[PDB]
Amino acid sequence: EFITVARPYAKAAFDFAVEHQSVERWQDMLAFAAEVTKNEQMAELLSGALAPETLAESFIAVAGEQLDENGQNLIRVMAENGRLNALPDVLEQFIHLRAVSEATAEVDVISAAALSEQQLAKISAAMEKRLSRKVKLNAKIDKSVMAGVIIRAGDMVIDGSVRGRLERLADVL
Amino acid sequence: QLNSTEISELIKQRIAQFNVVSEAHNEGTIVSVSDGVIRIHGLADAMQGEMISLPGNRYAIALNLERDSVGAVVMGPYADLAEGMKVKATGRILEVPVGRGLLGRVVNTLGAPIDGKGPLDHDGFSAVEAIAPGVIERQSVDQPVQTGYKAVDSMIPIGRGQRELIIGDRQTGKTALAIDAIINQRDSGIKAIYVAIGQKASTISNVVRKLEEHGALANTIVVVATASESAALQYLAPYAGAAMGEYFRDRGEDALIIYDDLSKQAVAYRQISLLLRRPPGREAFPGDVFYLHSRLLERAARVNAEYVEAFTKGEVKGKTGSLTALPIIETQAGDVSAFVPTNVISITDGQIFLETNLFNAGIRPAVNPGISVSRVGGAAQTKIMKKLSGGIRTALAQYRELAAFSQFASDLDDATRKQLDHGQKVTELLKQKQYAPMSVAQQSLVLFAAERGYLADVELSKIGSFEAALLAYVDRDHAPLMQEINQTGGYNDEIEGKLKGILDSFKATQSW
Amino acid sequence: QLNSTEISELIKQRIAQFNVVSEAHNEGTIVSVSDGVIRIHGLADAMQGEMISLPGNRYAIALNLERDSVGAV
Amino acid sequence: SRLLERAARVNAEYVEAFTKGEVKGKTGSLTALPIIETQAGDVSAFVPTNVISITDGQIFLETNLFNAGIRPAVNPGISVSRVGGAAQTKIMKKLSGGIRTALAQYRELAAFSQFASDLDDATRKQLDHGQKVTELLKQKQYAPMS
Amino acid sequence: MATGKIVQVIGAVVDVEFPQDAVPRVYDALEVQNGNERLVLEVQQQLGGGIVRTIAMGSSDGLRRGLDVKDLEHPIEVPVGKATLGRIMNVLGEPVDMKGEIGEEERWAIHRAAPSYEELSNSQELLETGIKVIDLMAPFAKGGKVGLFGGAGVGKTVNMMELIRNIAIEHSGYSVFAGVGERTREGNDFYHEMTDSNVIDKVSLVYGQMNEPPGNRLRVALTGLTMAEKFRDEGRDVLLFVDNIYRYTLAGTEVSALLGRMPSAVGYQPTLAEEMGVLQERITSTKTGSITSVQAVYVPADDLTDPSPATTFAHLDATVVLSRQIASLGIYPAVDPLDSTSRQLDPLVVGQEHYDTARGVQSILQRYQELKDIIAILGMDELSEEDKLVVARARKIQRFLSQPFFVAEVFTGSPGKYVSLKDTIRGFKGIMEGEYDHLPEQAFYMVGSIEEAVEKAKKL
Amino acid sequence: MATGKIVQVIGAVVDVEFPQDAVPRVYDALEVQNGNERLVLEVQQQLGGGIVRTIAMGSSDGLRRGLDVKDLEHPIEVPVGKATLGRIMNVLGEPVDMKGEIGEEERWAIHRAAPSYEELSNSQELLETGIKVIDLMAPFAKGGKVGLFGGAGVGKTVNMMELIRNIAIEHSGYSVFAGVGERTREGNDFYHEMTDSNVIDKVSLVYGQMNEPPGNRLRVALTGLTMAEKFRDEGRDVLLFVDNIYRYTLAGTEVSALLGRMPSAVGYQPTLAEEMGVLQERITSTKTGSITSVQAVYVPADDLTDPSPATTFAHLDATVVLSRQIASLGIYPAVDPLDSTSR
Amino acid sequence: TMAEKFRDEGRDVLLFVDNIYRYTLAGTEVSALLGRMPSAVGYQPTLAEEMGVLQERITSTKTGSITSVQAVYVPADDLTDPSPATTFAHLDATVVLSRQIASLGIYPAVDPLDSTSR
Amino acid sequence: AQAEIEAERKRAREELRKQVAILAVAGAEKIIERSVDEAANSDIVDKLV
Amino acid sequence: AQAEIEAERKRAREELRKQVAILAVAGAEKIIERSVDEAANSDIVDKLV
Ligand SMILES: Nc1ncnc2c1ncn2[C@@H]1O[C@H](COP(=O)(O)OP(=O)(O)OP(=O)(O)O)[C@@H](O)[C@H]1O
Ligand SMILES: Nc1ncnc2c1ncn2[C@@H]1O[C@H](COP(=O)(O)OP(=O)(O)O)[C@@H](O)[C@H]1O
Ligand SMILES: Nc1ncnc2c1ncn2[C@@H]1O[C@H](COP(=O)(O)OP(=O)(O)O)[C@@H](O)[C@H]1O
Ligand SMILES: [Mg+2]
Ligand SMILES: [Mg+2]
Repeated sequence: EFITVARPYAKAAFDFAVEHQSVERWQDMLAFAAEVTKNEQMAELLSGALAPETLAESFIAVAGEQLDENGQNLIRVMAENGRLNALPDVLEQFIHLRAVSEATAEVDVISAAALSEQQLAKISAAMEKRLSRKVKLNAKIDKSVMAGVIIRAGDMVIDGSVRGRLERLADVL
Repeated sequence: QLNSTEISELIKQRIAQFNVVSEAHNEGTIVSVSDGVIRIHGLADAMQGEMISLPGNRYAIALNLERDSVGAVVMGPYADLAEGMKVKATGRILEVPVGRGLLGRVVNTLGAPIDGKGPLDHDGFSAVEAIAPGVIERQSVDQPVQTGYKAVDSMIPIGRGQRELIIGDRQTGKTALAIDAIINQRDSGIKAIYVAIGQKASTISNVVRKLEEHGALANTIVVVATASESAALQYLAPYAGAAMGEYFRDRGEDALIIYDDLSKQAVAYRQISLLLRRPPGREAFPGDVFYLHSRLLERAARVNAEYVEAFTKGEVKGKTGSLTALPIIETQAGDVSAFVPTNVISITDGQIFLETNLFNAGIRPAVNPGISVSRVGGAAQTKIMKKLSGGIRTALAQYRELAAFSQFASDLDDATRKQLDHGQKVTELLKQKQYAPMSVAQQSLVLFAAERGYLADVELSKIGSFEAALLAYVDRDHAPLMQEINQTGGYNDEIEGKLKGILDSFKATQSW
Repeated sequence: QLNSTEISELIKQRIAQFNVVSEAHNEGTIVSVSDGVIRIHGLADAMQGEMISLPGNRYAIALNLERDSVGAV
Repeated sequence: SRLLERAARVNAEYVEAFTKGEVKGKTGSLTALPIIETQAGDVSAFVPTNVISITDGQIFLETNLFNAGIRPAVNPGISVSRVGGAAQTKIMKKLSGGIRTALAQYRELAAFSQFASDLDDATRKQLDHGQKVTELLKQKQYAPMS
Repeated sequence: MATGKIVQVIGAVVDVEFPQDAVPRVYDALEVQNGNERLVLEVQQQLGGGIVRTIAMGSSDGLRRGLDVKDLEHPIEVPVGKATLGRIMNVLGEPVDMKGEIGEEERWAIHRAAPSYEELSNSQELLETGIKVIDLMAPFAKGGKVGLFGGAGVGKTVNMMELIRNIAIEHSGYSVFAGVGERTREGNDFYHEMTDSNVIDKVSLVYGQMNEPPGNRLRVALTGLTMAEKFRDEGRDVLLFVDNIYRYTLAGTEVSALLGRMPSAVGYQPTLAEEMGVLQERITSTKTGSITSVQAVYVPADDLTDPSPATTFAHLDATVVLSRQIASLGIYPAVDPLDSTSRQLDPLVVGQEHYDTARGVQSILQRYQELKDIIAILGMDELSEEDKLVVARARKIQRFLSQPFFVAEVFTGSPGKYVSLKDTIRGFKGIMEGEYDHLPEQAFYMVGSIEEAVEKAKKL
Repeated sequence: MATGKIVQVIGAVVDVEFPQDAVPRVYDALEVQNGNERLVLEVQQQLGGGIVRTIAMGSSDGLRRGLDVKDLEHPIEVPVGKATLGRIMNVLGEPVDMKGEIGEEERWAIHRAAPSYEELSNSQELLETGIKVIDLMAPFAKGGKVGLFGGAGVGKTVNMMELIRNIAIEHSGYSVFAGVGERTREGNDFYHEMTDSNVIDKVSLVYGQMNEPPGNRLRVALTGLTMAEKFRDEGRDVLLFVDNIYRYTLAGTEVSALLGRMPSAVGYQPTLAEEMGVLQERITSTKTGSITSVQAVYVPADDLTDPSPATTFAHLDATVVLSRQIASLGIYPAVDPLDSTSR
Repeated sequence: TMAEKFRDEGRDVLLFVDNIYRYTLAGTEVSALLGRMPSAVGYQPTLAEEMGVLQERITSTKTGSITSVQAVYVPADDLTDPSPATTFAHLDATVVLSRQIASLGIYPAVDPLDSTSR
Repeated sequence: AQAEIEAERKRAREELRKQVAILAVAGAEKIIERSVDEAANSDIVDKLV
Repeated sequence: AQAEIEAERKRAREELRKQVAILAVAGAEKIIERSVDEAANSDIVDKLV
């Protein structure tokens, strides 16, 4: 795992994208590179001890949909350091940074069944009061909850599932 | 137990009092598990020294707050943990229960009772890693702690707020001397604490049976981290014991604490340190192993009346609080100059050096004069003991060197022949049986008998029977004097004459 | 997995144009300072044993010409 | 260890099964004599510790004896064989016990040797007997004895 | 179904990658086909995401990356009970005596928690070994631990063989022998000595040989402990023989160095004292039964100060000290009577008669050790007439506490003798008091009870 | 305005991240709100990317990641001058007595360079201490270093008190007592014995004792020294007592290990002889005043070759040995005249 | 190499090497920079191979003979330092000088209790 | 005392088999905000012993 | 002896209570799983939100 190596590159890419008003394009560009990083043949090439320069050129070629500023520079700098396998994380970090500056939170909700869209809108407005961000709910239908909902807002979690209450009662006994 | 309605009403009360609502909590995932250390991902608001709650009603202590993970040590069996389990951050820096209510109960490092007798009744919690009283908040040590051993109480007086190192090779009566000090504390204001670090469970079972048998258990807290428990529990135990003792210290009472094998705490801290990749030092012990023992032992202190008055917010006025520590250190072949021994000797205010070749020769307790000292000294000692005992230590050391010379010199001067007899009798007199603590009056009159020559005819032999008969005679007739001596400890020419009259009457009229 | 003295705004400068060697080879920037040892970034023109001039009136001795940085005292 | 544990005596059934007949009754054997070099006679080193732990016995050759002229400079009593007499002809096994006791007594009474003519004649007869046994063990290279 | 794939092999250490949902917990046993052989792996660490770091129990040769790994969702688990008696097994509980399958009824995992201090049973019932010097100078109770300290070649292994025989056809209780770091020659000699002496049917043998990977040698002590704990649960008073603790600590050092843990004081592993505690804390008596134990401890280079013997001393209740000087004199067992000790040697548990006999023997031998140099310089005819008697009585004591073992017969041809504690006390108490001042010294050498001494003198 | 963020906490070592341009310098002091109490961090290294590695002058427990850190633009600063006489302070220049507050007019940074070569006094002079044994067998150079080697019970404290008295009454100087890495009991009883002798009015005390985190035990000696330097600038002759310099060395070793530097000859830090010289070079005579120093020294394992004694003895000008035999003879001061030495 | 050329011409040659230890020391100085983990007392892992690759080719053959005298410095007078200890096996006659005997002034300061020959 | 407590537990266990029927409904009705469905008893008695 | 018999009485009472707890909470789990409706689930969610 290489969160720690991806942090500098993500921060540099984002801090550059706001100097040139193209965060939205950079995100899709990094997502394209992160997908090319996963291929079975390309992952065999990245493991191979080619010279950083020719390995970078062998990586530029498979992605022409890329700015001069973005691909031909970021990919080369990451190749000189041998960091290209970090791209899937440089993406996620980038997204996160964006969500930070845009004052947004990707709250996740989990339930045994669909919510009434009044429950869910109340959840949105209430989390937006609990936090200080525009929330973006996404639901999951997990049956083991059976009733109630889990609201996860990053490291904070609120558990109202009947299974959670049952197992807590199990440990009050 | 036929009243199963008791079981149904217990369960009904548990169901009724169950709180149905839920609250927000901060949560992380276990990413790695090895050798007792876990790495946690998440817990942005974890704080260094916090208690993290694992699935299974046990805790880990967050020691490393790295940039993207929390390195914590599990307090208990780790092996069932796995990557992907989720942990919750408690808002608490490492706590332990404290108070009178756990006085007389057996608990582990986290204050959970391993005694079986139900839950504790503490009052509040105390932070384990606390800070000692400052330079201006302390007071001089000038009150006695009696260990009940003639050798220590005469030669090496211990004061309330002193730190005396019990140091010696393996199997020389260190644990015995410590638990006999605890048992003596029964019927004194001093509350006792025994912290066993790395001890095998059979030793702890024996210790608790002997504490309850001699009735000392109702006075004392027993803190257990057995040889098989995780090193985190062994490393962090003495600090829990120190907090439980400091509760009493801060209220203007007296406590005494024994740390059994601080050398095993240093080994457990070395293990936990190396497992976190921290750089090593002189013998692989981490760099701050001194600051491990120091910041523990400096909490043992006597605090002045203004400190306890301000701490307790005016509820106690005249009292001075104290906590007395007796750390135990195990040396190898008596090399005092080892690393951890010479650190702890540089920390404490004295040492009771126990010599193995005296112990095997039946000299029990095997305290070695000369090399053992109390730097607080006679200020702690009671006046009668200070008067009687002044010579005994130097007399014994010079007797030992003279008796070393003697083996090569038969047919020797008749002047040294008497010093070398009187030393051999005093060295024979100062040993005593395993669980027999002796009060200040009993020790005082035995030492008066030894110092004022009343032995020299009985100097033959059977001096043990003489000592037992003398105690039983004085207990039969002159108990009002034993009472005066035990209550006041004072010494007068009138008391000197009384003691002369006692030994004159004993020697003429009784047998042994 | 460890970093190698490549940091956010230097990566950003390389992002602006990869061939930053179009700038002067004559100078660089301090990147770290620890116990009298210094790490410098840039100085493509530096040669081992060279006197490097610091702000104020001070000198450092270039001991290491590594892949991307100069180590000096 | 997995090198040295390959030196073994093997019973007749293993030989008969391995060779699929063609040999019967006979036992196979491989005997290993590893050599180790120590730095200034220290045994507490790593590789000496391992190999001393693995093998069935040790022959300790010492330079203080070799210089004095005791060649081969085997140091008895510090040197052990855990096989003992089981690997000796019964004549050797019979005769060796008095050699062992004579050298053990010589080693115990060795200290007094620097003050020989302070001693009693009874111990003196043991001291100068142990010297004569030590002198008798000395032997020239390339002259094996039957 | 198998779901892991091998991703590294470096010596005995193998890394296996699993799907993020199914990662094996610590100490789980994985299984892989090393060609036609079946290799199990023990999970040591969960490092990183989905990767698992393991030690191979069999040899690691022939493994290749990408092999499929099946995870058995249990730790290494072994057969236990009566079915084990008189079999030889390895660490995995697989037979190696070629007598076919074990024919088990139950299996237990080798990793488990020790008894709590509340479950322990305080006991003082002394064991009665057949050995004079050990019964007299170092008595030990049920549930206690005994360490046979000494160098190489002093008789630890044959002393343990004698103990197994005496506590298997005099007192008919079961026994378990865990040979950690065994020498195959000595293990075969042990197997044939026990099969020839008819005791094989009351001993359960586990061997981890010296030519096996480190963790395979390490786990074996836990396998033998797990069998002794099964026999304890049935109410027996079992006796567990550990053939060398020093090689257990060495196997721990090796395993810890392979995993790349940072080493300790003398290169030993950091976990040294916790491994020793996890081993020795399971060996205790309980309210239902008891495990007594005797452990051979090799002291390297003749110092009791390095971490291994220094760390095992904390757990023993009795320590016997063997010396090659006494053995080279020709006295067996070569116990040093002055340096061997016990926690249970005090009047309150052994009685005043036993305590006084032991202290008198030690005093006589100490006085003789004093007189030895006066005898050497002056000669014996200068000693005083009471010292000329201490000399003879000490010399006869020093003979009488040698003894012929039943298992040493193949070394000496003479038959062995079993001596009750009553006869031992009676003999020493008689000798010290001068009842046998008329017998030669050689009348006491290599005899059983004092009756054999008087009868040999009558023959001599 | 706070500008930094805590990024790591590992024991007493704290890493904090600043904007790329606002990075603190090497010995600057930062501070944090650790709950209610403020905590001071002393920077030790500048790592790449704005990260700065510091050591906490206090208890590290309770620190979260992401806490706001405020960058003070100067090193640790302590009060100096007459105002500090008779008080007790810790490393940070805060009263740990309870007499209230220090009315100092001025504050000085504890870090600075030693006197320049042209600034040293072009003369050599003796210090008349007034004690026969010391004045005869081991004279004091004005501006020299002196070692005290005796044990306990030998009257060391009474020697220090007599020196404190004489340097004030007969001469016209003051004194600073820096107790680094020693028992709290002894500092408490020493304070009581100095106030029971009317010398407390003439000495300024600074304490970092054994119960203190490593950074306090490291920097307390520099706090004491920078007060002695403020007395020097006023034109006086000053005495500086260091209650155990071996503990200054040992706390430097602990901090070095915490920072992760490679171990030197016997495990000591690689910077030992520099860390020692940076202290001992400020104790010199100058052509405005002078600081003389009396330093209690402890020799590990009684080894005069160990790197710590070997580095300390390079600086000492005189050496006074205290012996219990001379005290058993009832002779005070118990100075051993045969081993006492002065160059 | 020059000694080997004179050997292959069929001659017999004298080779004097004035301090062989410096060859291994220069290898130690370089070794860490080449990225090789240090060994027993700092020396390169390849100490014994680096020494044997030089020492084994300075030998007499059936076409010619090389007689050679090597000085072998021993650091800190420690005869058990890895470099002396691994050098001793290569030679045929080893003369061991000692500082104690030289302090007597008895030159040549040979220790006769340590010097030997094949 | 061992034989006394053994028969005391044996007697208790039968009555606890009655009590557990009630207590399982108590534990269900406590944690959902509209109370549990009547005559669902067949599944509870399938759990009960 | 009486104190040890009291310890065994505590042990047996706790073991029985634990067995009935485990059975009762599994029973409550199966009751709640069968005995549910959307009006109760909505009511639970509306108490949460
Ligand atoms: N005063 C005494 N009289 C008689 N026996 C004693 C006395 N003191 C100790 N013993 C006995 O000596 C043995 C060792 O005592 P103890 O357990 O205190 O030693 P230890 O040094 O604490 O042991 P270890 O160092 O192994 O932990 C015990 O069997 C104890 O009963
Ligand atoms: N009682 C005895 N009688 C005869 N020989 C013995 C006796 N005890 C030990 N030995 C000899 O010692 C040798 C090895 O003893 P062993 O028990 O293996 O020592 P260690 O403790 O080193 O394993 C055996 O070959 C045997 O000949
Ligand atoms: N100059 C002196 N005159 C008389 N007595 C002295 C003198 N110096 C020391 N002493 C005696 O020696 C004792 C030593 O005690 P103390 O000073 O506390 O030792 P330390 O300071 O080394 O702990 C003093 O209490 C005092 O009794
Ligand atoms: Mg003990
Ligand atoms: Mg053996």
